[PDB]
Amino acid sequence: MTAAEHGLHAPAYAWSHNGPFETFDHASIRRGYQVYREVCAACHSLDRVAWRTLVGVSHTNEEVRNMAEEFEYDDEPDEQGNPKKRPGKLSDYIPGPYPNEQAARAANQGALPPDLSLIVKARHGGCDYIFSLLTGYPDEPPAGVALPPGSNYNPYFPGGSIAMARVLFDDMVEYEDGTPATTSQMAKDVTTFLNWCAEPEHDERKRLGLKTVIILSSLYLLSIWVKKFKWAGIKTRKFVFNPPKPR
Amino acid sequence: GPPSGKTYMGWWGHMGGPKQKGITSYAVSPYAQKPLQGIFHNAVFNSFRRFKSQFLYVLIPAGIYWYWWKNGNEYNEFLYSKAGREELERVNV
Amino acid sequence: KSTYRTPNFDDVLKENNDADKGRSYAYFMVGAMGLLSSAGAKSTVETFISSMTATADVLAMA
Amino acid sequence: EVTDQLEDLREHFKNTEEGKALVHHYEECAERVKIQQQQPGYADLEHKEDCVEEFFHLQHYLDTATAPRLFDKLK
Amino acid sequence: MAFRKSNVYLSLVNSYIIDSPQPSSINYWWNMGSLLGLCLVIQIVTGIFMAMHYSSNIELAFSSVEHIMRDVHNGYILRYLHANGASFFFMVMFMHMAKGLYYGSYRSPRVTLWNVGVIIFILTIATAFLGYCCVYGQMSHWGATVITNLFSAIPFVGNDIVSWLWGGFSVSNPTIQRFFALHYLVPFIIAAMVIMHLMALHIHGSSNPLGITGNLDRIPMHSYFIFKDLVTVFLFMLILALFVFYSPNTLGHPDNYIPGNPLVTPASIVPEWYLLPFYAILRSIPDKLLGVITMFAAILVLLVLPFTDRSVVRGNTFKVLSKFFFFIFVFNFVLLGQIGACHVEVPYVLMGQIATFIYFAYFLIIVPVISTIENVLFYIGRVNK
Amino acid sequence: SFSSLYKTFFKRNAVFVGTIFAGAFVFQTVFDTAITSWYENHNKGKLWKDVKARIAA
Ligand code: HEC
Ligand code: HEM
Ligand code: HEM
Repeated sequence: MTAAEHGLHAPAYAWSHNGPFETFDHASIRRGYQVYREVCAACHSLDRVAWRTLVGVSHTNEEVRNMAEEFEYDDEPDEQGNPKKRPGKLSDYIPGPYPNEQAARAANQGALPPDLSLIVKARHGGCDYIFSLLTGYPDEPPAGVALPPGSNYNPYFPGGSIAMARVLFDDMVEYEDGTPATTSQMAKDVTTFLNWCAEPEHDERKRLGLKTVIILSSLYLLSIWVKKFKWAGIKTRKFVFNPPKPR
Repeated sequence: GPPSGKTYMGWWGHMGGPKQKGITSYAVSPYAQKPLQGIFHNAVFNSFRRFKSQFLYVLIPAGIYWYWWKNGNEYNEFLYSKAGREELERVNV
Repeated sequence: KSTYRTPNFDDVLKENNDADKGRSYAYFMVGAMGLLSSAGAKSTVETFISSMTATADVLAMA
Repeated sequence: EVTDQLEDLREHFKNTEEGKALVHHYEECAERVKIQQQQPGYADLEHKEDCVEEFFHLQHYLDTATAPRLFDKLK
Repeated sequence: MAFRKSNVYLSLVNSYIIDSPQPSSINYWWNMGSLLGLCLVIQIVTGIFMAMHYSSNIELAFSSVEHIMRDVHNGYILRYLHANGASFFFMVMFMHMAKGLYYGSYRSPRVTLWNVGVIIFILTIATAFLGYCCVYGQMSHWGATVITNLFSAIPFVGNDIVSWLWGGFSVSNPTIQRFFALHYLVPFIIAAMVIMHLMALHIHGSSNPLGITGNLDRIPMHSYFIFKDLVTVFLFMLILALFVFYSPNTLGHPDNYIPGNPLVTPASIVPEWYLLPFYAILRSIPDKLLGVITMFAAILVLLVLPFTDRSVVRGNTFKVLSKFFFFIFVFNFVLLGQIGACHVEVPYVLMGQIATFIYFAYFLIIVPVISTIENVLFYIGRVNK
Repeated sequence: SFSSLYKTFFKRNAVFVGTIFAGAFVFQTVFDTAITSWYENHNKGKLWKDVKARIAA
């Protein structure tokens, strides 16, 4: 297919977790949660991330308890059998904005916004794709395209026409640590947060990988030595042939 | 148990090779040897001998197939671009 | 050539042939391999058993 | 007070030596496509030229330039 | 006699792994079999410890896999170990087969060993296809539909065998629960066939890279080849720990993190990377019935190899044209695998057709003609007349 | 005294595998602590306790 149908490839930005000894910037995850809650939570879901997984990664225990209690989940029905509701706890999951898929497609002009809880693993490019898609919206589509109405141009989306309009604008969120919250800074923060939501094992996985790679490299070289020590007597074997006398 | 068919490998004592005579073999204890002996010499000279004998068989077909893949990939990226649309519309239609 | 005349083994023979030195060297190397492989084996059997133990949500409703 | 760093870097690398040439090829295509559009009977041509390829070349150079030096500017 | 010989079970263990007389000449390519044994044990153990948490319904399959990833302790280790260990199992199995048809191991004392190997290969392909179908992503679902709708090309009973495979009318809950029960089951059939592989090997013993008899000096397998296999075991675990811990979703496709949706096609349906050459073989034929017949023929053409090898010396160690055309075959297989991952665009259909023809002409045309030519060159280079 | 080193550590296999296991125990402990402290000092200002001290200061 053509380059427009493929989509433009995202370049290789220098993320703070690129590299085998690195770690998510956890302040970037906290700021990215704020940008998700204030902008992305209107249309996209986070169906796989429990509230308890944020405790000790980006927020404190009470800081997560209050954000969970500001929502309302389905309780077990009362003693007369009527349905009940409940303030959220740490066991519950982060609720989406829509009750079903038809409400989503009705609210967003036929297209359904994907759940973002695995979206940097579900897309070729990963963090570079999410960042470059969010900041890739030009001010005008290139001269020649026929964009369908209700759709927007973004060259990193395959085909070009995406049903998400440009959502990130300068200083639409104020961070609580006083960071200048521009478009690029907010896209960096949400992409770090979505990468944490996809791979919440990332730090421990890289740390354990350091341990196994060190132990297994040492074992490999040490086993090369023990193989050469065992096979010394066969590698240094000498054969002499005196031809036997005819009989 | 029952005896099974004639194979081509026996066991320790009746392997089934020819009769051997007049071959003496000598070998020293590895506890009295140096392992890792000659590794820095074999690493550069023996590896170069092995490479020099066994690389045309590997890198002439690799070169043929890599040039084929590169040329076909270039033709595809040409035909699905703006400059090469006329030949695309005559090569498929 | 006779068979009582054994060939040239001097390029690979070590020149000081103390028994305890070479035996302790070889057993130190195989002991280090046994040590690291024992730690690795303990860690993988604990990885599987701790996989079996309990779960984040089962511990969340605790 | 603070302006977006990515459009800052994109305009800075659009004001370079060959970036002006890429922009110039894009504007050549853009004026060619629009005086194709103002021709009488334009919606019947069965194959209408766009400038997506030239936009891709310009955006690819801007991607390679702005990529390794943006995250130094971001916090 | 010794207790390791005078037992029932220790006699088998002794005869196979302790006092087994190996030819002393065998190089590092003779460790792929013990490597495949290690890989099989890895797959079985990690799969059992993930099946303790997997739920197999169509509405619970994908989310149970993410429950393994996010909620089970060290469950990402288990899932990444199972997936990358399956792919490593296939790379090592391709090396085992390529060694076998380089060094002439298929030949006349060992044809039943080669054929039990081909049966093992077919069973591992089936096992991995079912296990990729159990995760129920987007490539998983649509891979299941195109591979099962292959069988609708049989002109009499095709629709009923595909409706018997599906358990219904397309890939849904009966198909996924079936594929889980079978993806458990076929590995234990593979373990039985591996025991039969070892039994067919043990009667004549292994070959050697010279191709001459190895009956003259031999080495017991314990304390020599145990440690020579330990070297490659630690190397394989090192490279697998690299791919599991630092690069885990590299060999996989990203579209298996989209849940399976029967209404949206993912615009390039490709299987896992090791089934790409057979996928390109299937894709090259402009018919579906001939396509599946040619794919099954492409894997059943390994049986015509002990009858088309027309030469008197075993292996390609001392032949130049056999070496050259062997590596033409290997890079043809790699090009076929890369063609299978591309779209059906204009140079690729011709490249896949020519590479499929080269794949079939290797076994049926190239090996007999080159074998006969090398035979008469070996004769007239050294006899005088 | 290489003879004394051999006679205490490598002569009996009971003592040999005993010190193999003792060394594996202490190696596992201090290897774990060393890798965690290196990993945390390499990732300084990025872990959670640094951000917690920052929002507590
Ligand atoms: C309101 C309606 C919003 C807001 C505020 C955001 N998104 Fe986005 N999104 C939305 C729709 C309707 C779609 C579907 C468009 C389509 O054609 O598929 C999307 C799409 C995405 C994607 C996927 C793009 C792809 O498939 O390649 C990602 C990733 C995505 N949206 C992320 C995202 C982020 C990180 C936001 C942060 C504030 C965000 N969206 C806002 C609808 C809406
Ligand atoms: C012959 C050895 C085996 C092979 C080649 C194999 C292959 C595979 C493959 C390729 C996958 C898909 C991995 C992914 O993409 O996520 C998979 C998944 C799976 N396999 Fe296996 N498998 C083997 C043995 C087993 C066994 C014996 C079991 C059961 C005990 C098992 C259980 C599973 C399960 C539960 C999944 C679910 C999806 C996942 O967790 O990744 N496997 N298998
Ligand atoms: C689960 C997969 C397999 C296992 C465990 C396995 C196991 C083994 C083992 C242990 C050996 C002896 C060591 C060696 O020669 O490398 C061996 C030899 C052999 N295997 Fe396999 N094998 C498997 C798959 C296959 C396949 C797919 C084929 C080919 C179709 C095959 C054909 C052979 C041949 C021909 C030999 C003899 C090679 C020789 O020694 O000359 N095997 N197998």
